[PDB]
Amino acid sequence: FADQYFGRKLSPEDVANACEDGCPEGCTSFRELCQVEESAALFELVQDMQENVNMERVVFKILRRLCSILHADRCSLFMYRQRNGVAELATRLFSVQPDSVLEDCLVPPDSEIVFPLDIGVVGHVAQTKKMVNVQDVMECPHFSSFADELTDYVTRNILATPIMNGKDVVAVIMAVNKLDGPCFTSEDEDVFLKYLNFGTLNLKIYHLSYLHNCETRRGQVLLWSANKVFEELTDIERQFHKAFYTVRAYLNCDRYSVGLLDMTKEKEFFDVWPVLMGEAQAYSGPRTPDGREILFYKVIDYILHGKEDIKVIPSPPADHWALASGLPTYVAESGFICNIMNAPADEMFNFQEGPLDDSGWIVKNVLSMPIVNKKEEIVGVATFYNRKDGKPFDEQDEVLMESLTQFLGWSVLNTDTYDKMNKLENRKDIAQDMVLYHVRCDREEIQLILPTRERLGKEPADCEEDELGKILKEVLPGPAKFDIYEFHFSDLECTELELVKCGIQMYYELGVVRKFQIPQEVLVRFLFSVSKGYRRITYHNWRHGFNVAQTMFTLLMTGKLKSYYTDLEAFAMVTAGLCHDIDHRGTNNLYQMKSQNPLAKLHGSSILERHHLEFGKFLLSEETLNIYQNLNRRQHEHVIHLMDIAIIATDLALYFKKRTMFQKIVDESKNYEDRKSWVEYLSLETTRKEIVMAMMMTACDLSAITKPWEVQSKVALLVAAEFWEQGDLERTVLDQQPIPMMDRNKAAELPKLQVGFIDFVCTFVYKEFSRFHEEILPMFDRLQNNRKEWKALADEYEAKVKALEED
Amino acid sequence: IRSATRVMGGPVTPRKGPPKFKQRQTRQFKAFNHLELHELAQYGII
Amino acid sequence: IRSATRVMGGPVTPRKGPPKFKQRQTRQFKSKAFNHLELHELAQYGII
Amino acid sequence: EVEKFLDSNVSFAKQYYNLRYRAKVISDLLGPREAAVDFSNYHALNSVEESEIIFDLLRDFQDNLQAEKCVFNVMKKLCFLLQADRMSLFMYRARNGIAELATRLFNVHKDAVLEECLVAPDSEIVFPLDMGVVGHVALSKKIVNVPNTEEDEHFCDFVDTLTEYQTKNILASPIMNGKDVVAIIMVVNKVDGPHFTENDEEILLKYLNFANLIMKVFHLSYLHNCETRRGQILLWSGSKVFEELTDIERQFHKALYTVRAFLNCDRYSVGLLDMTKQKEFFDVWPVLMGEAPPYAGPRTPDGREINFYKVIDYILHGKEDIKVIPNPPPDHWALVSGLPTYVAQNGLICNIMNAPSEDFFAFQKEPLDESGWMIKNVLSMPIVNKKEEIVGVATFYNRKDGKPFDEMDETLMESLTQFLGWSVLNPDTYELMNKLENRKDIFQDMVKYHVKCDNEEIQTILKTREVYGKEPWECEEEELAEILQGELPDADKYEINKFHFSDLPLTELELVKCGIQMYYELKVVDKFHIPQEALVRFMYSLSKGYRRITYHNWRHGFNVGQTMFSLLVTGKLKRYFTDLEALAMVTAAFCHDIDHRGTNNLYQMKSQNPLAKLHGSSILERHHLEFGKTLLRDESLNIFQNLNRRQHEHAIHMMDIAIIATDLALYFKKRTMFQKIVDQSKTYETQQEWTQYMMLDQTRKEIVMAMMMTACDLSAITKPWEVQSKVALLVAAEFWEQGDLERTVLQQNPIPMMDRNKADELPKLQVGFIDFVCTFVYKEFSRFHEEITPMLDGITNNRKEWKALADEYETKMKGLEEEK
Ligand SMILES: Nc1nc2c(ncn2[C@@H]2O[C@@H]3COP(=O)(O)O[C@H]3[C@H]2O)c(=O)[nH]1
Ligand SMILES: Nc1nc2c(ncn2[C@@H]2O[C@@H]3COP(=O)(O)O[C@H]3[C@H]2O)c(=O)[nH]1
Ligand SMILES: [Mg+2]
Ligand SMILES: [Mg+2]
Ligand SMILES: [Zn+2]
Ligand SMILES: [Zn+2]
Repeated sequence: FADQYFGRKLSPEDVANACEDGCPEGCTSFRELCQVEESAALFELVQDMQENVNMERVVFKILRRLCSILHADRCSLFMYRQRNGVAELATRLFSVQPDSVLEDCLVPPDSEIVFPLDIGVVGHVAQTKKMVNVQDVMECPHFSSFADELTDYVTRNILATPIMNGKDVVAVIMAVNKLDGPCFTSEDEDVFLKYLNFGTLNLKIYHLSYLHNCETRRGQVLLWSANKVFEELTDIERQFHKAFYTVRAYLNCDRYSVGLLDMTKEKEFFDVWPVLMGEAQAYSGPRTPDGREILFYKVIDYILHGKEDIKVIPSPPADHWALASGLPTYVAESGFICNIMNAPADEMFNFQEGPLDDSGWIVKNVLSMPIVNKKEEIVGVATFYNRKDGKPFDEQDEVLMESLTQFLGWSVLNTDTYDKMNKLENRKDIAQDMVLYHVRCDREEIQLILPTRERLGKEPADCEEDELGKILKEVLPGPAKFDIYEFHFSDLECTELELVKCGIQMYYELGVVRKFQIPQEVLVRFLFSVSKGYRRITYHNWRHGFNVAQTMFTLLMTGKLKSYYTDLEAFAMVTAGLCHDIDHRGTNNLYQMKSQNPLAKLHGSSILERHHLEFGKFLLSEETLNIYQNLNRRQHEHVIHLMDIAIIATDLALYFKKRTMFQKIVDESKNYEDRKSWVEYLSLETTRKEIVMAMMMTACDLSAITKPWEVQSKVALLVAAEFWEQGDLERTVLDQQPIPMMDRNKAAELPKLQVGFIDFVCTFVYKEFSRFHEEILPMFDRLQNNRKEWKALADEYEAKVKALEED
Repeated sequence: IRSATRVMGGPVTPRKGPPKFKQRQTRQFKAFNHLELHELAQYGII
Repeated sequence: IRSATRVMGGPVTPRKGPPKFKQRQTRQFKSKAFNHLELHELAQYGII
Repeated sequence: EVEKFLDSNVSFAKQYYNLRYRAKVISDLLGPREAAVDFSNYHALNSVEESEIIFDLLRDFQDNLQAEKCVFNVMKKLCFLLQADRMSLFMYRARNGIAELATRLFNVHKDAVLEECLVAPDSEIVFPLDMGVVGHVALSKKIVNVPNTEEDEHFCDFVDTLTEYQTKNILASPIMNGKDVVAIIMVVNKVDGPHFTENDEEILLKYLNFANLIMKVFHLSYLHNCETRRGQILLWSGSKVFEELTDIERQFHKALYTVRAFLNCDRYSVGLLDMTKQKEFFDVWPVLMGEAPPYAGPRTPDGREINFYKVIDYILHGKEDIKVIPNPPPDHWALVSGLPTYVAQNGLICNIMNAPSEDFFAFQKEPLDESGWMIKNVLSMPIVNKKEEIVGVATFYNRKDGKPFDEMDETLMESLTQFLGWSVLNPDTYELMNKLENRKDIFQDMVKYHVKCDNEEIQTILKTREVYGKEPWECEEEELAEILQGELPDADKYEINKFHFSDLPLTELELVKCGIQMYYELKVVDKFHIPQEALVRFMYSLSKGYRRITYHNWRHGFNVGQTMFSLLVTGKLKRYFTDLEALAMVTAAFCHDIDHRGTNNLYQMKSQNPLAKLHGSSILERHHLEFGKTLLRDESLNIFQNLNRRQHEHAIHMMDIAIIATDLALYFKKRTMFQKIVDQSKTYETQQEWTQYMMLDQTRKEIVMAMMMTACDLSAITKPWEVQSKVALLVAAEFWEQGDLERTVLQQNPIPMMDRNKADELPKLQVGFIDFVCTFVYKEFSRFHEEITPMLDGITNNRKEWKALADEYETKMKGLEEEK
């Protein structure tokens, strides 16, 4: 056995046979004979890993012939993973030798020998991420013997390096012996760093594929959760159940259950009497960190092995298969992402050692995390009980499930908004019921209009229309005593009770009660209710609304404006003009913007005109107060459309913008010589009739300026009083300076304001309609008369101030 | 045991002490047409 | 600069035609207690 | 010497040379040494240098990979092994659902530098998939060889004449990552042969293994990065959309601004459309009349005008700049191109690779920014709010890398605009809540006005209009006391502080005056300085708050209030309760049944009334609690104005205790917790001073409060017969009305008392109520206080006189049965 001399024998002999070793392929010497065999073996290994990556099967072959080059007794791969913040190095391939099959060295998932961060050189290398060579293992300060006593093995010479993918260590491979050498001659260290360099290329491929799959799963689950969170607003239970059931093939679990925590924070006044009343001993168990009580009131568990068997527990007992472990009640005690290696071999939590069902189900890996709702408040605990792959939970699964639970916990604003919206809707319904009761006229006060308990013995509801009409024919006034067929219908003469009867009578004049077969009781009750609807403010009260209705009825009947419209379109107007000022608070539209009233926020433009419409439609929506019940759907929709064009059109702001079209229509009325054919022309057009109707909407509410001066003076005084009230109410609540007509101390300069109002806002609807129809000239003539009277008063005051200036 | 490398049941670790759980991540995510519009402004309209 | 391809500016396609654009994908998601001697005593009255 | 025959004979020295020099034979090969394969000679046939060239191929697998140099070296060597020149690596990408095939390494031959064999994405030829042998390889997914290209099918010569080349022969073979193509290597011509031989295919396949799995690493890394970024964008947006609940504009701005980094794009901008579908009624007349000619421009598929009322743009290539341009002009740099309006019209995911060659849209051709930045790559897609109607258009401009958007990049923000469209549920819910709350406030104001004592009827009681001459809210407090003395009835004469009091003779308005007086008799108005005008207004408004129903009208509330007032002043129960506590109890008893519909809680549960759906338990009591405080919360009608914060927080807190506790169900559950207190009261022997312990203790006081609420609500039994009979008739009528309402509305048979035809059984079902519900509280108080003894006499006498009728009916029934 030579020592050093035979150095020029091996290679220089150049195998002087040309066929030695049995078969060459063109080799020259020994150095050229190892090269070709190594290249062929490495190429075969590369071809093995070409497709359908098989990490273990090929790393085993790589380590099989790497040991021999190093003379190492055994070679072993140590996989690396992370759990709940601390890394862990599992034992995947162990004791690989040149004379071993794959199954002899592979370690199944239920046979790992995991090492922590620091214990042993296997962990010191992971912390260092560098090579370590230990000549004798007794000398190094850090070295574990836990892998010595089980294996019945003794180690005396180690050589380990970690497999790194950038900055993240993937695994560590360590030769455990040297055999024919005491201290791992450094010549072997370089080749070990190099021969294992292209074997690292496959470990990182496997790691990259695993990470890609995990992140694809996370993206899919997040997208599905976002899909089904936004479907609709639902309570917490249904939303969470939907979002959890919808994504169950991506979690790769077998069983997982979601527990819900009761959110009763503060007990109610009588709940806590007994506790300090010498009974009902107070709670003493664990508490949620925020200070609440831990009480799972609903647990939904999903089973994915065998059959879905999805079931809900409405009040789980203490011996539930999920809550009995004591882990779900511990995540509620403090917010931690609990992760367990071996559930059966645990002391803190009492996991059942035996099976649970005939299928033989034993829990091995558990992962529980809380559901925080963006307020650091624990809302529930979701626990996953195993993996389909069979391997214990890794860090990627932890990140995936943490992301899912974090998104779901963030998705509690939807349920909170659902509850708030339900409460607000219920409160609005209650308020509407109150208003309806306080506006509708009761049975004991409807007898003023039609007395049926005196004439008959029956309640008003328990009567026939033919018999009901007999009372009306007598109580209702005639068409001549109150002359509702005139343009100078004085209002202050009659009491507020007579106006309801006048309204009913003019509803009878149109011939509409019997045309659409509406019920008389409902009509009377609706008139009384709408009369009660108006407030008691100075001017805009029931009197003004009924005056508008009567003026428009006079326009239709004695103004010959009824020819264009049918009887149905006249039913929808006398009703719309009668309730157009139904809930007026005195303040005009401009005030709602400056006072930040809720009316301004609800409605953009025409704050108060658009608000009377909704109240008016609400009043005639419920039965026993609805006079449109018998109308079919088409007629009812047409009437709704007519009212919604009518009530809003009474606004003066919309009057100014949209007067030119009415002027054009009136001008176009002059090229038709036969006014009996203009009726035919205009009785078919829709938009033209709508414009004319919206114009007569505001040509009648601006009335009381065309009435005899005796009535006009009092009406003007009432209007000025209302404006002064608004102005006085404006310099204290808003602390501003009212406009001159709203100054109570500016009352002397009233007539000039009146003449300015007449010549600017008025005298256009009253001139175009006079030109359109000569039938409606008297209102224009009286308007001019009142204008001249107010100008005379203005000149009188001008003379007074002039005398003050030149006395 | 012969089948596995002297280990059965579940995995075994050379650690004895109190388990430490994750602390949870709380910081990663956190004018209409007019000659002179104001002629009618002196009244209630606008 | 050799440029290898001997072309500069922007990518060059052999065929020219009116742009064709992808359709939206919707084939996956939008596939659409009292302590008592006996309780009926209260039930006789408005209670419970 | 030389007779070492073991070495001489074969197969021994091999296993020693291994053990010794095998590491150094391997160590140098894998180092940095260059290949020892001669390339000048052409038909080498690679006898033993085949292994040397294999080691060089494995020499670049170290962990420093860019997937460009290694593949280029592999192709350099393959040009020598294949006996062919000018290889080319045609990359594979897909846009708009149609695949492309763009060159990455072009004109690669042996002895060439990488700088002159790499093509930048700026100038790269991009062939389609459906023509040429490149497309044939991409579709067939197998190696093909086509000698004499001029006589084979599907061969395109667009780049043959562009690069002034010939390409006599072609050999191409794809590389695939699990059924998915990633690239295609091409070979043109054979240097010293007529066409590629069969063995050349095998050589290429055998030497392509190294390059097949090195491109897979880069492809997987790119896919992993894309998936990670997609996961991040969907998780950084949930946080900013769930922080609060705001309108669409700000929510979209936040979600888009927080995920700027992951979307590695130089610029992007999002435009929002006007969502109104129907014009207003007064905005339609001019079009029909003839003015304002109608719209004839582009429209969305669902039939809406395409108007961008706000276009938010984000700039990142130079200096960060996020700005908003409300009502942007049509010539906005993001809107000059017709892409946004075209996407609005159609709704497709438009992807454009080049602006200079664009024809349909005609993008800008000048650098927009001061520094050279020209729009080249554009990706625009719409946003639909779950019903296939476009909400806006988002356009993403040049990437930070330089390559055109591909499918893995398109699916990145294609899943983000899906998220934005799905998130619209929150902006929608934002406006509904505001509108609904405004309607609730409006209707609450309506009802508040309806139940309120205005200036016309306030003078009915407090009349300063004629005897003084001015409205009440200007009179002085001392000047306001005189007008009440001559109007408020005297307590002594009117019998308002004794248990036997009947309000039948008194008028409806008289009870309001009695209630106003009852506050003075407690000497509580003066010490708390509460305004008298506000007190009068509140007392009068309480009358209007109550309904006009048969029994639970204002009269019952006043009777309960008077019962409490008597229990305090003549019952000597004031000792335990503080003066402020009396102020709270009297007012809580006055409005304990304010706004009573007329049906009990069971009908609320049965009929699904809106009250039931809001209050879990004791629906009517909680409803009356939340309505009696609303009237007390506003100025000019509140009586707690001159109370400091701790007294105010105390007084309101015990209104909940009293008003809620009047429920009968809540009474029976905790009936036996007051008897223990009563027993504790009789154990403090040698004095009558058990009061002093009561005063501090409190919880005892609260239970007594909850127990004297139940002793006042059902106080109708205690009145003399001449009033108890009438009250019993009224309550029976109310129950009959409830039964009639329940029979028809819900279609079920009521309990016996609510049935009309069981009227004759009223006395016998009334004695049962008196013996079961009553005669326990009124016995416990009687045994607990001797000053309230007359209440049990009035219960015993009333039951005695009820048994008369209960037995008269029994005799009648017995006689009628005997007739049978
Ligand atoms: N290959 C191999 N390694 C072993 C064997 N026994 C122990 N080891 C390793 O040798 C290491 C010596 O200390 P380590 O941290 O403590 O952990 C030990 C294991 O990684 C064995 O039989 N084969
Ligand atoms: N100059 C050059 N052209 C090539 C190379 N490889 C392929 N081509 C061209 O690219 C074209 C792609 O398909 P064509 O019909 O098949 O014919 C091909 C050649 O014209 C190469 O290495 N250099
Ligand atoms: Mg009005
Ligand atoms: Mg009650
Ligand atoms: Zn009006
Ligand atoms: Zn009551």
